[PDB]
Amino acid sequence: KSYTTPKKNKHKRKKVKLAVLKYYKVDENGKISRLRRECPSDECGAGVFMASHFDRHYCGKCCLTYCF
RNA sequence: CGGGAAACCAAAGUCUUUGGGUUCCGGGGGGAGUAUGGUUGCAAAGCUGAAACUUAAAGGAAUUUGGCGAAGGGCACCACCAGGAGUGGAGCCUGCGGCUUAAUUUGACUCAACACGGGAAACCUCACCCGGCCCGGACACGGACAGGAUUGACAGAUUGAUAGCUCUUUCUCGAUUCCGUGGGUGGUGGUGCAUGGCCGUUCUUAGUUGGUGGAGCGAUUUGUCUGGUUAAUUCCGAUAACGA
RNA sequence: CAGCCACCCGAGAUUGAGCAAUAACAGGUCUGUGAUGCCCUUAGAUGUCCGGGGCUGCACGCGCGCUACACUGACUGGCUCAGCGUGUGCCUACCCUACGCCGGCAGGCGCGGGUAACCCGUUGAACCCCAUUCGUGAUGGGGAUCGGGGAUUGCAAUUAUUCCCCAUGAACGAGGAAUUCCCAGUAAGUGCGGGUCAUAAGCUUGCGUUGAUUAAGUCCCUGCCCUUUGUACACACCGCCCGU
Ligand SMILES: [Zn+2]
Repeated sequence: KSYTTPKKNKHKRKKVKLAVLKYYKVDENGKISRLRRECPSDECGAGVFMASHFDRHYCGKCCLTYCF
């Protein structure tokens, strides 16, 4: 029920639509162009990408941060 | 002998196998030996004496535990005598009550609670408190679908932590899930005055019970006792009791 | 008669302990359990989990225990005698120690033994015995309180976990009313094992050494059991029942 102390809500992940639009760029030619840097770790595959931050990228379940 | 409901009775006997003669007197218990009327008396008060109403009991005899401010016995170093060590007085450890505390968690209060719960706890113990995350809400019904129902986290504000528990920021797991209702699980939450089991105490004292038979209409009683002995209802013995 | 006492012979002419009848307590345990009825909670938890704290906090009152008040003694050396036991784990990592060095000390590294009458271990235990110092003085009694330093256990010792070394040296002069336990290897003075245990016993249960004074009785006190008697009680005296 409603207690005296406030409670922060859980991390409700907002649904993002048409994410498959935002992975590759499509031109008149059939050659694709990836928009994200690829993770070279052997735990994940070659189809996964990295996170899109504003300073540096971030891998998936590998949780490895690579600088420049 | 006989009789009675039995205590008991040579009369309370000679009584359904009722009948010797003759006076007074009682028909559940209260109201009530009261009111009125008469009568007797100096007075107090004696004699005769109802009804209305109310109740399903009031009473008599007698056996077993019960309870005595009744009597008589027996046993016990958790009772005493004669003694030994002592405790209670001093300091320390432990437990309980009280005060105090955000909390100082709780049960047990004469034997039969207080170094007890196998309780000598720094953290787990923990059942108590200040605080924050994980779900360990199974399974069904109805909303959302592989285009995503969510878990897993990094320069920086942040408790407490590099628990991403949040907020800047999105690849990662793919139908294993999120949401409302039934329902389910977990609970050192409450009730031992609902219990089961276990244990303690009366009691570790020496006390219980049938079979046959005797007595009484019967409940019931003797056996299980006046006495002697023993740690002992342990034996002996007097004895309608023998055998267990 | 049941049996009792003393004596001779003979190891013992009463060694100790386990279970312990019918019936009953509103005795204790829902905090031993996945034994459990009902009730409460269940996502923002009364479950679970983590960090830290508190069960230990003190004007005070009570019960089990330990050390003492000393010369029947304290201190310092030497002599010499035991028995129950225990000892390397499913989860699991905490086993018992001989032997040679370092250090006054607790403790530190290697060489080993034992899955056990094999190794610790002939468990060289304490009390006791012998010889000096001390001399009735709150004193070499008593060791509370406390300061500094050094080690082990563990992630963490502060509200000293514990141990060791040096200082500190209070109360206490055999204790009021009251009260506990005990008849022979008994009480008592002493030590050693087991449980608790990561470090650990002023507690409990066992083992062993030295080892007595008094009693072979009673119902006075404290309780229990039984017989006789009385009952207007049978919810049983916490009973029944009279009157304004
Ligand atoms: Zn990767």
